[PDB]
Amino acid sequence: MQHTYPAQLMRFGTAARAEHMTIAAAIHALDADEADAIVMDIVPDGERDAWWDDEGFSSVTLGQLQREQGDKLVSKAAEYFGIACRVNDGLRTTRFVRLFSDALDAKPLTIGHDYEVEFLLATRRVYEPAPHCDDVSYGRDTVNWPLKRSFPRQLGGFLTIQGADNDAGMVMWDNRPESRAALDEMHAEYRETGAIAALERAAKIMLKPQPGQLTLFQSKNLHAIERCTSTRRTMGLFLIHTEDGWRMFD
Amino acid sequence: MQHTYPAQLMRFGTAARAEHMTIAAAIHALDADEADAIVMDIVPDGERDAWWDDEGFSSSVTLGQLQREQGDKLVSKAAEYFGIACRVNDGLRTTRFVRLFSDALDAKPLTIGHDYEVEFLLATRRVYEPFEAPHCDDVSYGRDTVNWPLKRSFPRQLGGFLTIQGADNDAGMVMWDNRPESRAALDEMHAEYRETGAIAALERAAKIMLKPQPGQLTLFQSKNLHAIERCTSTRRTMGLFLIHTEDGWRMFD
Ligand SMILES: O=C(O)CCC(=O)C(=O)O
Ligand SMILES: [Zn+2]
Ligand SMILES: [Zn+2]
Repeated sequence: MQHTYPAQLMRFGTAARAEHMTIAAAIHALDADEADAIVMDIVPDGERDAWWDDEGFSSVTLGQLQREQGDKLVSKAAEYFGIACRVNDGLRTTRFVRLFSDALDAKPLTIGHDYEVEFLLATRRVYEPAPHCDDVSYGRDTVNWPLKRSFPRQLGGFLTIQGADNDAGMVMWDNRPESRAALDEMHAEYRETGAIAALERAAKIMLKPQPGQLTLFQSKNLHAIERCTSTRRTMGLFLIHTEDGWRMFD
Repeated sequence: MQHTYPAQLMRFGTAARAEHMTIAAAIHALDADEADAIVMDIVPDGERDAWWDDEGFSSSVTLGQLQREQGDKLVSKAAEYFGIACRVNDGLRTTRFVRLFSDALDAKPLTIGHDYEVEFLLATRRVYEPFEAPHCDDVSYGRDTVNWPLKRSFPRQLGGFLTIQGADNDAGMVMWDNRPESRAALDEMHAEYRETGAIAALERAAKIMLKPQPGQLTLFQSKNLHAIERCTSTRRTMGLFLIHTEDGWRMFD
């Protein structure tokens, strides 16, 4: 019997809906492709810092691991999976991770047929004063990347703990790059002209997550974090709905 | 003050020297290229079961198994290897076998790529059962040359294994005075003997035949080709490898 929370449901070029729902129901709305992003008021104002100082929080992300090639990919994978082995036991315990493992019966993503080892669960991110999309299969080194299945409804979930003075949010475009190369090419176009031609007439959503707000979104859509004037602290992970169930990783 | 143990020190083509030695002294002589293999009597007849039953072992992918993978299966097996090592090593750290070396040499687990330092697997227990191949061990010998991330060879890399139970056969170890240059050279010797029975270069090479007994620790330069004989009954050993890095002695399996 699960908590229920105010939620704003966003979809490209349609009016933002206001609803009130469980974490489970928001994630299922996303997974059914009935929303592009959903912003929920999760943590009451006097309780935010405790989610950050959660004892279970005591690095290398999948997105960083993905940018690596050749021997460097093998080495950085050793580091990524070695850290995950060290930290996930505590991470499982945090309030943040438990939102998802309670609501979905989610478990850490695992790799290996013969022994199953965990991806990293989640990270706390601090921002101090270019578009990407996240897809578990988008390693730069195609031939060596071992995750080949793309999940169309891959989700990002981040809880904002401390907002910036400028109330710097997140932009998402109705544009879903087909691979890492495709994203590298747009980067190239941005760092050669400053624009991405295709983003011009592309439908878009503006999000302004506040502290205590959990933002859930389809991460395959191109998106960017606005520049902050001030300290921004978030906690984040990603979700894919695999054949064995919901799996978390970051 | 360190225990000394009876030791046989072997060098190719020459009579074995008997010496009582500490673990550090045998390791230093190997690292100095003053011996090819040393066999030491470590654990007396009361106690061999205890070293195996050590709670540090309860409760693996080996580096040599990892080295056999290529491309995406290498990235995958390495996740398994390093993800597993961290579960298993806290216990292994504690085992009297591993302590034998970490006490003697101030050895630590080998780590990779230290911004974060994650551990290699420390060691293994090995059961060999009745079975109707010549290899060498060198941390650099990944089959997939471009993607294997440990590109430095250590010429004094050591293998160390304690025998716990010997086959009825008294199956032991042969080591030749031959050091293959890479994983491909070794792979070609495997192709050669499967098509030929023998290995052209081995009939010119001196060989040391070893028969280590329960309780005995065999330390040797693992870059020399070696092979364990066919066992008639179950044989049990515990093993790891050592390299002497700029930061000190490191242990991995
Ligand atoms: O466990 C043993 O008998 C020795 C195995 C071996 O070949 C090694 O130590 O590399
Ligand atoms: Zn993202
Ligand atoms: Zn060997």
